[PDB]
Amino acid sequence: LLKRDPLNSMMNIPAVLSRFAGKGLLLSENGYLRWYVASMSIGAVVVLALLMVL
Amino acid sequence: MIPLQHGLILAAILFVLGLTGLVIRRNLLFMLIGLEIMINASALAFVVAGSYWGQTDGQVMYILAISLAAAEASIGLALLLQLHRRRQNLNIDSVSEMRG
Amino acid sequence: ITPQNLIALLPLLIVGLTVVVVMLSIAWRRNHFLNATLSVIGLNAALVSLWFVGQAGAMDVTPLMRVDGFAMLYTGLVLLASLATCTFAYPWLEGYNDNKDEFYLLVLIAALGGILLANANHLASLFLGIELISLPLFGLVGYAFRQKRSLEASIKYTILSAAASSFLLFGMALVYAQSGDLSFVALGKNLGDGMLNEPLLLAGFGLMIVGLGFKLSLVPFHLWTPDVYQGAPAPVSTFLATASKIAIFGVVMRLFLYAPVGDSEAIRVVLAIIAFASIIFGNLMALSQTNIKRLLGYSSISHLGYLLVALIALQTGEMSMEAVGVYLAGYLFSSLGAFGVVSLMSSPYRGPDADSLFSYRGLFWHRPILAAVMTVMMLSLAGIPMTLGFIGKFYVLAVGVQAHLWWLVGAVVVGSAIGLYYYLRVAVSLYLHAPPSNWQYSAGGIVVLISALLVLVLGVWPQPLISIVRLAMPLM
Amino acid sequence: MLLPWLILIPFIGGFLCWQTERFGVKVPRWIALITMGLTLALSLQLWLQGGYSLTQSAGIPQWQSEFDMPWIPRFGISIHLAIDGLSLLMVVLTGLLGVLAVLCSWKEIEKYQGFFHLNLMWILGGVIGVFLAIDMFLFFFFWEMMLVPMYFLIALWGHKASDGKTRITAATKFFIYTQASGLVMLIAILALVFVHYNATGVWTFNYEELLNTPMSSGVEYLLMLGFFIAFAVKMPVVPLHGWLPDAHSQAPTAGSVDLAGILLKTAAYGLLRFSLPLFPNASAEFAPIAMWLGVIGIFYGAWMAFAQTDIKRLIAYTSVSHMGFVLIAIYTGSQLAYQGAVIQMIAHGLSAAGLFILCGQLYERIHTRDMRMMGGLWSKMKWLPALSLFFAVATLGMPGTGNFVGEFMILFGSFQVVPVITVISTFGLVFASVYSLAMLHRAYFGKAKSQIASQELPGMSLRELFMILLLVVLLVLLGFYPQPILDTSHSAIGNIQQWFVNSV
Ligand SMILES: CCCCCCCCCCCCCCCCCC(=O)OC[C@H](COP(=O)(O)OCCN)OC(=O)CCCCCCCCCCCCCCCCC
Ligand SMILES: CCCCCCCCCCCCCCCCCC(=O)OC[C@H](COP(=O)(O)OCCN)OC(=O)CCCCCCCCCCCCCCCCC
Ligand SMILES: CCCCCCCCCCCCCCCCCC(=O)OC[C@H](COP(=O)(O)OCCN)OC(=O)CCCCCCCCCCCCCCCCC
Ligand SMILES: CCCCCCCCCCCCCCCCCCCC
Repeated sequence: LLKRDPLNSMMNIPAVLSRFAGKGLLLSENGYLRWYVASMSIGAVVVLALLMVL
Repeated sequence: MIPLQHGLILAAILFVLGLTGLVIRRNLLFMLIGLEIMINASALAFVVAGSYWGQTDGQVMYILAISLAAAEASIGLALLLQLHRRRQNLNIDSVSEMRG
Repeated sequence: ITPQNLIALLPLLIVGLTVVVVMLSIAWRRNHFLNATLSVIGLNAALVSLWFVGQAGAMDVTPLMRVDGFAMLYTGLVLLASLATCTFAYPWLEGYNDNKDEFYLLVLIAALGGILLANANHLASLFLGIELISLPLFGLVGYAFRQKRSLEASIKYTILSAAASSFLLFGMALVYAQSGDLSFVALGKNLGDGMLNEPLLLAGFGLMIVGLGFKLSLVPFHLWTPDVYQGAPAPVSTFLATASKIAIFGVVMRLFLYAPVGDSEAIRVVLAIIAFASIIFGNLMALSQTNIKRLLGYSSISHLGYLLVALIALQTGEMSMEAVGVYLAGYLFSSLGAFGVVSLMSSPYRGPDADSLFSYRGLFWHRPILAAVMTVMMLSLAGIPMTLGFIGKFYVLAVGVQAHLWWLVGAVVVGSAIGLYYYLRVAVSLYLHAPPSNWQYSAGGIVVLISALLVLVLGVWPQPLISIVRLAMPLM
Repeated sequence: MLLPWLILIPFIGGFLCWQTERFGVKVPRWIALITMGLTLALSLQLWLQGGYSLTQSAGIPQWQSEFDMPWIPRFGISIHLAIDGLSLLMVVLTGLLGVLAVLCSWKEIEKYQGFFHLNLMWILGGVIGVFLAIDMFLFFFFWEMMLVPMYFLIALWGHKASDGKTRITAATKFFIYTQASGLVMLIAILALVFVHYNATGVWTFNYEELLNTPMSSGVEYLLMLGFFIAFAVKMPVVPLHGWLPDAHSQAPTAGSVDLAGILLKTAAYGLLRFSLPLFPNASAEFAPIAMWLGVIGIFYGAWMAFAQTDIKRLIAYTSVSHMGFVLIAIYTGSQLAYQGAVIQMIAHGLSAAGLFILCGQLYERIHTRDMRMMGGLWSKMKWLPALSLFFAVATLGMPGTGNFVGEFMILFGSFQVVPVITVISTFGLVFASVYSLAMLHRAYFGKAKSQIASQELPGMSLRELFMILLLVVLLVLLGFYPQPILDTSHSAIGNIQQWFVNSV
């Protein structure tokens, strides 16, 4: 039951999570200038709202 | 007699209109037009702020803003001419080769 | 206006006179060698004249400008970045069939804007310095406009930087509407008794944060960075990543230092979220990158996140300014060497049609010393000890521990581990197996070798850099 | 005075090994042997002139030697070296293992052998620097600068039969584990320095001044936990162990890298020298967790060792089980168990060095590590199966070898402190016997299970045979006469024990 070293796999889990998160984040780098402007305006909205709620 | 808030709100309205025109348009020319709208709105806000305090600094910042607007309009229209020369269309979605 | 104030202005005057002289020399004849030499002579002269400005002292040359050792340190970093850019640009521009001389004029004018941002003490001077480093970068990013990727990067950077300039200008206008004074020290003066967090002041600072965080590649204003870095010419990528980031973060450092609204808790929390997201996202997006330009763009996002962590601890700590100075020296040398190795392997410019892929795999077996420099900078940007990048990481961790910024400290550790993965992947790919000849290319190799030796020496022995950064003090 | 040269001699020797690469391909091995022998003989000289057996516990700090030179005075950082009995035993072990590592890679005649020697001596000098530094930043600096040469030789000089992607993956896993844990330790160091500066008002990274740091209960726990996470990645403590079998399997074929970097136990030294005196109350509360992690390490490493078909992975998991014993020993607070842990560290270094050298030789002769492809090797080899039998007999803790002295002195002290954990650990010794006999039966006994095991194999060279026999003689002498080793480290162990039990 232990021959595959389960503790090593459970400690290897954060590497899998990092690879999945990086692959998911790289989808936003689609190369569209209009989406880049849209993301700038979205970030402006988020920053302004965060500054207003404190 | 004129509120400062009304001038600031008018500048904000023009700024968000320019931002909307920048985002929704696929043609690069209308993107440059929206950029001109946003920078003119910012210059108008500076004029309103300078006129409220009775200072020359608002008009000076207006002069600096329109100097920037002239330079950016020149450079952007040069780039648009280059795009129309190379690709024969002004679709900004086709200029999307670099990604990842 | 005093003549001692004229002595405080010498970097600005020397760079402007170099601009005029190089322009007139181009008007006489188009000589790449002579105009490039005149440009590097003017930049070297301004770097030398920083000593005379240091002997002049420290004073407020205008309601706009203020010069102290803080400003001279930032001026020196910007001038060194510009000199390295010109040195890398000459073997690059040797292959450029169009006019090779406008490059140096734009580089010099951008260095002038960097100097203004180094010395800026005023919203007008900050706006002017931002635009003066931006518009020549519009020209330089698309200097090879016939190349498809360079034209794409030029259009992207021009549109997005015009939008960010509009955001920054609108925020400045709202701040001036509240305050009635464009001086840095008066941004929050008319408030008091706990009424520091005025909503219009905070929203104006938020729009300025949007513009400057675009300029600093901070998440979520960061998506332009890999595309613009990949599409731009490699010396232009070097100049952007070093000079633009250093000058704008220096002026942001100064703005948050003297503005009384810099002690606002809301801006601190927003900048903490931005720094956290920048570190994590920039490290995570560079995991699976086979292109060194995009990888270095994501790396720049993470390193500016670390710098922002040092920025948040400004008011609570005391060693925050020194931390920013030491980190910026290490980052300048590291990014200079990295993008310089990329530049000399991308030199000469092969044309608008041929690919400009780096192909770092197996670099040691045909070009070994540059491979050694490249892996030294990979270790330095990873923050590994024996490198000055570690010394900067140690300073950032010290100011995060002293200010009890535990979330940002944990972000630094986790993003450091992810960075270790991708940086070590690049550094070991340099020594795997893969399937110039003038003195200017040798000068570029000299520049990257010198920067690598400096980062190694100040990794093992960091005390001189610490002492000379501590020598710089502002007019508090 | 002679400790700065103790760190500097390996660095200069590796630098000259790289520099005189132009004079020949077989040149740098002699330079490597010269500098490792010089470090070893200098350590033996300082041992012989130390007079540790006539030293009485007079509190902490108490060094045989110390040296301070200001390096970063802005933070109060200095090159601060020191040595006493325990650290001297560790550096003598480091010198002996470095000499064995140089002798192990003797026939590696490659174009870039000089750079491999430079990396090896950077590793050895870094291990010695960790063992000698008493400035916290400087100790952390050596702790992390051991990493880069080890990464580069695992990734580039590693096990050639496996693909380069596997070696790169193992190297990156090892680097990420140890460097992330080192950064956590750096965070703990910085927080401790800042807490002392807030309490008093002076910048210092000196270990002797940070000892008297008034902290609340819970901050001390967090500092101890950061130190323990670093020292538990490098110990290895489960579940932070898997880098160790993947790094051993992808280590270079000769076996020198196993000796130089891994088989020196700097994490146990760090727990004894830094975790217990700086945070004694926090270590006292943490002791049951560390003891049960040690028990889990013993049995899990034994079961993992039995399950392997690769010999090198089996030996790596054996190391995991033995260090579980050591981890139980360190947190007992018992002088007898501490001395047993010192003996166990030295005996584990010698025995695992012998096992890894013999496994590298066996792989050289049979070109496979798979135990289902070998059998009946007692009738095919002249010296290797019997020496492997000796080192597997020492591995299970047979009396007459130093491993028995270490394990049973640990168990005597632990039974004086924690009886149930001691009982479970002795059944772990039964498990050790089981996996050692399993490896002996699968490798050298029975019938040949393939074609390479049916052929007579060449006998070992005289250099490898003599270094294996030197390890055998040292292990037997440790088992039958461990008294000089105990008298060497009695004062330092006594001072650490007294500081640990007189503060709780
Ligand atoms: C993912 C990898 C990285 C690890 C995670 C990142 C680090 C996490 C650290 C969490 C720290 C939580 C602190 C909670 C209280 C903070 C506010 C407070 O009340 O502080 C009290 C005290 C300041 O008051 P003072 O009068 O100075 O007290 C002197 C006594 N020390 O404060 C102090 O005196 C200073 C307290 C410092 C505490 C130690 C911080 C570092 C500890 C080592 C690393 C974290 C633990 C190990 C790793 C966990 C698992 C990853
Ligand atoms: C016991 C708990 C308490 C103590 C905690 C101590 C924490 C520090 C010490 C332990 C660190 C554990 C790190 C585990 C992952 C190590 C890296 C690794 O395994 O990399 C290998 C893998 C690449 O190999 P492969 O599977 O072949 O992938 C092909 C790639 N296309 O790589 C990849 O696939 C990508 C790797 C990305 C970078 C590594 C992951 C970093 C994640 C954050 C680490 C910091 C700690 C966070 C908390 C961990 C859990 C407690
Ligand atoms: C992509 C992957 C990465 C991202 C996902 C994974 C998560 C990464 C982050 C993990 C770490 C999270 C933060 C851990 C530290 C929390 C600190 C904290 O809450 O401290 C509270 C308190 C502070 O002390 P306090 O009591 O306030 O002191 C003043 C008066 N005494 O503290 C105390 O009083 C002491 C509390 C001690 C217990 C808390 C720390 C647990 C650490 C767990 C790991 C280590 C476990 C032990 C070793 C295992 C084997 C190696
Ligand atoms: C830790 C600080 C930096 C240390 C130096 C890092 C490496 C620099 C380059 C030195 C020369 C490298 C030569 C590599 C040869 C590889 C041969 C492989 C053969 C299989």
